[PDB]
Amino acid sequence: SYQDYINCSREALLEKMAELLPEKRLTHCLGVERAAMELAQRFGVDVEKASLAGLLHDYAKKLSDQEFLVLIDRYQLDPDLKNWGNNVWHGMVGIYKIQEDLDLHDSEILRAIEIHTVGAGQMTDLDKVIYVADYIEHNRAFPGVDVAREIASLSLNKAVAYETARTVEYLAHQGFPIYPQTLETYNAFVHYLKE
Amino acid sequence: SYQDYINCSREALLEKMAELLPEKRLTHCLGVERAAMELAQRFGVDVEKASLAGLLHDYAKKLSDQEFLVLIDRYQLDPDLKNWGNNVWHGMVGIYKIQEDLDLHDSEILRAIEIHTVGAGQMTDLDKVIYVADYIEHNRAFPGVDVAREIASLSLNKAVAYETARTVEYLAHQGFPIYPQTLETYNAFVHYLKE
Ligand SMILES: Nc1nc2c(ncn2[C@@H]2O[C@H](COP(=O)(O)OP(=O)(O)O)[C@@H](O)[C@H]2O)c(=O)[nH]1
Ligand SMILES: Nc1nc2c(ncn2[C@@H]2O[C@H](COP(=O)(O)OP(=O)(O)O)[C@@H](O)[C@H]2O)c(=O)[nH]1
Ligand SMILES: [Fe+3]
Ligand SMILES: [Fe+3]
Ligand SMILES: [Fe+3]
Ligand SMILES: [Fe+3]
Ligand SMILES: [Mg+2]
Ligand SMILES: [Mg+2]
Ligand SMILES: [Mg+2]
Ligand SMILES: [Mg+2]
Repeated sequence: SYQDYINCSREALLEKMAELLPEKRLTHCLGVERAAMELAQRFGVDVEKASLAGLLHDYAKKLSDQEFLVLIDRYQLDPDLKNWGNNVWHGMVGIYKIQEDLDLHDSEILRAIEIHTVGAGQMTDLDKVIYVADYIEHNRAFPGVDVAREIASLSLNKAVAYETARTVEYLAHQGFPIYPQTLETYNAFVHYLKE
Repeated sequence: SYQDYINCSREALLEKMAELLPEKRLTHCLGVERAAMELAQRFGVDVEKASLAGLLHDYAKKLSDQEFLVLIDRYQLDPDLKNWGNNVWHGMVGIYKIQEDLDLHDSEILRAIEIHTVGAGQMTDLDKVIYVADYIEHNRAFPGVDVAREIASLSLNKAVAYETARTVEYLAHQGFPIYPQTLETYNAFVHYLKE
């Protein structure tokens, strides 16, 4: 059960999240919970750790900038983090709010949430499952989500590769700054697109 | 005259380059020489340093992988350079071959050639002129070269921004590794696209 990792039941958690997140965002988290379970079954990852990390991954999506800045100071995180914003913060810094609220201390689950947006050069299979689940969950409708879904049915690594390449491409298309850890993921995984 | 910086005349240099480079590549270098002069006039850069750096920028385009690897060892350059290829090497490492052949020691000209492909987070106006001249020279015909030309008529910084964003975008589109210094340039300049 989820209470093996956090300080409340799944139902209690959903009630809490429903007050923290807009409906669309909670529906997304439920989609990621389901997609993570499916991916974990396929690729040999603990389904429960995957489901819980999937449900929790966007728990901190709505924290204020000021809240994130307070957390960076309090936990003495990389000071360069203050040069970024919610996109980087909600996973990389938001894990500390999840930990405070829910008594989440499992290192694997925390790491998977931490890097769910940007990835890393080295990712555990759990990390990859969350990173991909987030992108392919049933409620997502962006062009090429179908390609991502097909790839994810066959290869976890290639699915990470596809997502990271499409993300870097779109960030540059839009003219948005690219977090250096995002590039680390990109350069580590892009070769799988030849797979 | 060019002999103020190198060990031969412009005519002698062209004769040498014609044996080192395919016709198309030498024509490109001549295009960059001209474009660099125009940009330097517009943006307050020494026209002669610009023209010479423009002509020379792709001098090392055709060196073998083995030649580049020898230069990396000989000059004890960043050992990470061995993980890359001609795209990174021809400017970043090729400057040493230019220096050996032509007795080029001018630090400003060398730096502008060095970073002409990838840029840097901090670029001199000469660096920017070469970086942009390369992209917009008259022989270039790629989609959106017209946009780059228009921007370059107005703002050197915005032209760097446009080129770097389009390059990162295309590298991710194609699935090619992105050199970390390229990202440094991208993150430093992308804000100018709001200009
Ligand atoms: N500026 C910036 N945004 C990024 C980067 N990587 C991902 N993002 C964006 O962060 C946003 C949230 O991403 P993610 O956490 O994966 O999905 P979500 O929380 O379900 O929307 C998206 O718009 C991504 O494109 C980056 O390196 N830089
Ligand atoms: N793999 C890779 N290629 C790059 C990077 N930056 C630029 N290039 C490519 O290097 C090639 C040569 O670039 P450049 O020196 O600017 O132009 P050229 O020498 O006149 O063709 C082009 O195909 C660029 O897209 C990078 O970060 N990684
Ligand atoms: Fe997220
Ligand atoms: Fe999400
Ligand atoms: Fe070049
Ligand atoms: Fe060139
Ligand atoms: Mg994040
Ligand atoms: Mg993250
Ligand atoms: Mg180069
Ligand atoms: Mg270069």
